[PDB]
Amino acid sequence: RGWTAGAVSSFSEAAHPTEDRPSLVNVSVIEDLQILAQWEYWIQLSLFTADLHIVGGWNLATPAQQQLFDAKASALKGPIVYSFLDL
Amino acid sequence: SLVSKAQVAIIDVRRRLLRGEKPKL
Amino acid sequence: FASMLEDCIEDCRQEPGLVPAVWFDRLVGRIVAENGTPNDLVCFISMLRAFFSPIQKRIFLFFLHEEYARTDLDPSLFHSHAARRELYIDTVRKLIQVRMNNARFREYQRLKRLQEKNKKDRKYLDTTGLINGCVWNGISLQNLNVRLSEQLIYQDALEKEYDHTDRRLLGKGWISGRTSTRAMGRAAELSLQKFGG
Amino acid sequence: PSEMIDSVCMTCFVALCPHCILIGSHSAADFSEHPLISTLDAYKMVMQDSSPSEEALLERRRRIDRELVEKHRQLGQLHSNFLSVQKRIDEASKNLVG
Amino acid sequence: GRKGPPLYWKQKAVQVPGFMEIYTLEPTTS
Amino acid sequence: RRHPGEVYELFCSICHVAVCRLCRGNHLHARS
Amino acid sequence: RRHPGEVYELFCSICHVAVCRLCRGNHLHAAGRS
Amino acid sequence: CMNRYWLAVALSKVGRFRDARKEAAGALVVLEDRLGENHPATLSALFFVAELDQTVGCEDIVAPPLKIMDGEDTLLREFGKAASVDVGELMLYRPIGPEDLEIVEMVARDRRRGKSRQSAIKNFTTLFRRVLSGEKYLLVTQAQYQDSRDQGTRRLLAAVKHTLTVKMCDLSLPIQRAVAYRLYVLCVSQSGSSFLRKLAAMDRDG
Amino acid sequence: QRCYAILEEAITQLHSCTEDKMGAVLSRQLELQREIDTMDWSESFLQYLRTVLPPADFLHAWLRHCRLRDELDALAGDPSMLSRNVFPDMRLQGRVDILTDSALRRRDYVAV
Amino acid sequence: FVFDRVERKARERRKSLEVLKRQWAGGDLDLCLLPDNHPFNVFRLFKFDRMFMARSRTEASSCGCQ
Amino acid sequence: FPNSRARRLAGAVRTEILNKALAELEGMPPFTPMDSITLTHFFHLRGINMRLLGHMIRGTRAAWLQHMLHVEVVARTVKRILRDVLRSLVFSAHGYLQTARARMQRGMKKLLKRPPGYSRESLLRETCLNAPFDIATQLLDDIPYLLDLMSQTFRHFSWTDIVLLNLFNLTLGDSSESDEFWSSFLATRCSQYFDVEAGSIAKSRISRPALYVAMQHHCGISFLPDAGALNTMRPSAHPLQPSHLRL
Amino acid sequence: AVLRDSDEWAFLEYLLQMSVRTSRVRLLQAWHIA
Amino acid sequence: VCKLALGSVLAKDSEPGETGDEDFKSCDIPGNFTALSRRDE
Repeated sequence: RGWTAGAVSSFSEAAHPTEDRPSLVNVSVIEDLQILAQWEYWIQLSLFTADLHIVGGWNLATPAQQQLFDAKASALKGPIVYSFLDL
Repeated sequence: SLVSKAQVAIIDVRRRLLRGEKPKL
Repeated sequence: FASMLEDCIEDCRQEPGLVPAVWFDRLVGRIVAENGTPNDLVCFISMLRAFFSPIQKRIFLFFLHEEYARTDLDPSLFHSHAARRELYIDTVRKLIQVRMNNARFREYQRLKRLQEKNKKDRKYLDTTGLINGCVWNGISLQNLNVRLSEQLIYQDALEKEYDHTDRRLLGKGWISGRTSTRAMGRAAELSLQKFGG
Repeated sequence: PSEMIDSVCMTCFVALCPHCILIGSHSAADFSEHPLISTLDAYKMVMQDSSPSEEALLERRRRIDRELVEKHRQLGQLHSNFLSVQKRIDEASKNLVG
Repeated sequence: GRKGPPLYWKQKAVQVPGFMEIYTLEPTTS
Repeated sequence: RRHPGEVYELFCSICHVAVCRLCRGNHLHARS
Repeated sequence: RRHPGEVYELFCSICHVAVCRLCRGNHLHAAGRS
Repeated sequence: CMNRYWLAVALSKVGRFRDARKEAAGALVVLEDRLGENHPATLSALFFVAELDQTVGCEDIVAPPLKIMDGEDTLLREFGKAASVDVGELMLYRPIGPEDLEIVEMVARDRRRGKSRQSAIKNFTTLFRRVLSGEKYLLVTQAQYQDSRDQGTRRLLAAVKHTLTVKMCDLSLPIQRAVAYRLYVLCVSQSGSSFLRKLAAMDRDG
Repeated sequence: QRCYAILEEAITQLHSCTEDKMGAVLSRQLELQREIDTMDWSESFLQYLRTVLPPADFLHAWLRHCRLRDELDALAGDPSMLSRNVFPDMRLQGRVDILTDSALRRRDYVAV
Repeated sequence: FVFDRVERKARERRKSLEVLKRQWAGGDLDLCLLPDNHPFNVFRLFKFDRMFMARSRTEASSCGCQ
Repeated sequence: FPNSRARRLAGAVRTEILNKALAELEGMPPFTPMDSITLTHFFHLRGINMRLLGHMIRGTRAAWLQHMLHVEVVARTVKRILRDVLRSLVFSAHGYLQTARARMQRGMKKLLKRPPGYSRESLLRETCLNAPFDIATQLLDDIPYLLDLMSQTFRHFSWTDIVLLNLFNLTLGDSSESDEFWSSFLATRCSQYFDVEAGSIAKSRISRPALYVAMQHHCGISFLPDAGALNTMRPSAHPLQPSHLRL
Repeated sequence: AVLRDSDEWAFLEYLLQMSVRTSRVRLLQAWHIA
Repeated sequence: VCKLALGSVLAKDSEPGETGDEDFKSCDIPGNFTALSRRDE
């Protein structure tokens, strides 16, 4: 298909009607320094450590998917919390 | 108008470099 | 005041004549100095409901503050209704526009078939559910609003086949709190007010 | 790199250099919605905790704490009403069986 | 045979004319 | 009590009740 | 300068004079918006 | 005289209300003396003199001065709304409070607006009486005539709505407090006995 | 036995009406109690960075922290409203009578 | 005029439909609308009811008449 | 019409004969009525009318029999919600006999304008049926039914099948719209049909598979999966798909 | 009905509060039935 | 980083006497709510 490359949605109801899954993940590269920095201060906050510094990142979600999840959260009348889990 | 059109091309280039969009090898 | 209903035009009348200023003087007289009729309460309520400004009604309610020491139920109940009607009129508008664009696509199939066969042949408050709201009325139809609004994002780019936060690439910036609903963060606005121009 | 930070945008909370305002992030049509200062002044407001973000922090302290006071009274009134009707049950049991 | 522009496609579903099978395509990309 | 915030200041002496700074306007005898 | 000392806060559009707090509800063009 | 009436129309529309009330008063006097009382010219001028007496007596009660235009002084920001600017919206979400009552007692007890409300009441009652008196009898001349009745009853409804806006907005605060408490005992009665529910909603038969 | 069946049916109605009434308010109270403690926790890390970082690291960390506050502003929402217009409005009504069959005879003589 | 495949499976649908219709059920049936002035209105109760006569349109046993 | 003693045959069938049939049924006789049809022939033979499910709930102490009747009252309420939605959508277009709500709506000319396959009112069928607009939109919905209609290249369906499955998934599923259905529509419709007030009916205290077989018989539609099949699936927003129907 | 804050209203309010022996009872209305 | 849409919350808040998260694992979330919370200190 010539339908761009991952910039629209997932259609959570329309694509997985029988399965309860978030979405299929993407790969990308985080080389923007301001996004890489804000993720570093997040992990620094969560660990009480002024020694941790980020080496890289990989956004496994399209920015359109992040907006769809934000609107679904406000539809649920609930906020969004970041959970920093080990793999 | 050429400067305005050149920004439309160049910004579109920068947006593709943020995704990564590796050139045709 | 004009249409009303039967029984001496609804708001209780008297001797013929009796200009409406002294008639209203009678109407406030029956309510306070009580010798009134069952439709006399509907007089002062129906007149107050259409004639005062929202501020004047709020002062009228505030004379009761011995009971109900709390305030601002009126802006809270106005904001729930304003959110509900604004959510309702958008969701119907997205639903109708989804259904015209999809049936426009079926007509688009039909027109390319009729040229294909031809070519081969040639060859003010209004409480409804916003009060006591705990059954989660928002989740049902705001979910439809989000799905239908971006459904039009798909459908628009089907027609064309036929950057609001991270704008520093353009050279603008990344204003904090620039989510799609809002235009200026709280700390960013209060920096514009006192700490600069 | 190799140009030093002399300016901190206060509506964006980002650090810029003179080359970083002409070629970089704050380069297009801006100002009068993008205030910038010297970083010496910006360091003075962190230590004296009087930045616009520090007293927007304090506004958010007052708003959430006042709403906690109203919600705690709402738990008290709902709990009082629940055991109010429960007392009406207990009196109905002592009366109907009586 | 699933390739090409998504307006027209071809009728494979039992009553879906073909332009709703883009409404089921999750954007697989790497 | 008919409005919170500020304290009483004077006295009425016809209907015996405490009078505040905003209260004499609705007092018909306003002097005593 | 006609009600002393209460500071202007907004502008009247039809007549070129600014509006104070006391005169906002009874301005010259107090009642797209003025 | 027609020049003086429309000049008061331009002066009321631009905003200066006192000199337009004076200018329309002189026009109303000379038009009443010469050219009768039931002319639509006389009725329009006297409705106009009453209308400014409404506007100069009710602009302060409908829209009190208050302390708006300052975020933490009209909620809004407390509900997450990012400012409104328009005064018609700032009035709408302004909460009433214990500190606003200096202004509330100021406006209700302001003499200049009170006796302009009373002079409004006198002028709309004479307007209502003249429209009703002129509508009792037709005009019989030698011409084909239209209804000429939908404008007569429109000025009667104008001289009924505008009378009740002035007379109700001009209510003393002890009277408005007694009416509000009467609506309170009506409201609190609904969770009560059958006799209490009917008697608080009047029903003074038994 | 039919006493306690009616009385527990009122108890089940009471516990179900309280569960979804208190559910809207307790969810909001824990939402704001988490909200105070998360941002107070965030200030504890900045106070640590005040005493540990050199002035160059702390200015960058402060720019990081202001965006951290504003991102917590965005990821909190503002529902309000429905969690504010729920009221303590619960009351018990009913008419239960123990009647003899001849008492039911007299009730029908008065009634239809 | 919709796709050829779905035309031939709609044609297949109406093809399999009379196979269900006949054999064990009667071999299709003719209906009379029987308008609402007939003296069968005693069998009718409500004024918006619709009555339908049913003739077997088969060899039957010459009984039919439902 | 009740003469003078028909109010006594009514006044005993709801108070004493009802409490007698309940008293037999809480003692657990050998082979207590198992499905819905044995339960209905139980009460019918005893003489108690089935539309007194509210009184039979209020007269029982055992938490078992509370659940058995909670299966029954929800099954018949979803039966009537199935019936009146089908009726209000068929007789709604323009002509001859049509529903009362279809005649009443004189609006919608204030939104659609003439600048066609659209018969105007055909675009907003969500208002003709007798439900609030928030419940109604998922009753006529097709977005979670794309994958199945993609795959079937033989079996046709109808729109009646779609509004069926919208109703079954809004009652049985882990959907948030399914939670909405039980809190504002299914609970309130039980109160005005079988006198079972909205507090007692909850989605948590009902068994998902037994309520499903109760809809198999009351609604008049049979599905390929059984009661045990729904238990052995992962929870899902719309777990029941068009291919799960037979006839 | 006895008017608000009248002479008979204060007599009924004081007589009520004295019999209940508390200050938290307040008269809402005092309809005449005679 | 799991960006999670935390819905309506219940402080389960395991009582003193708990041996672990067995109450925070096996309990069914009530149909009113969509989330659970626990202070682990």
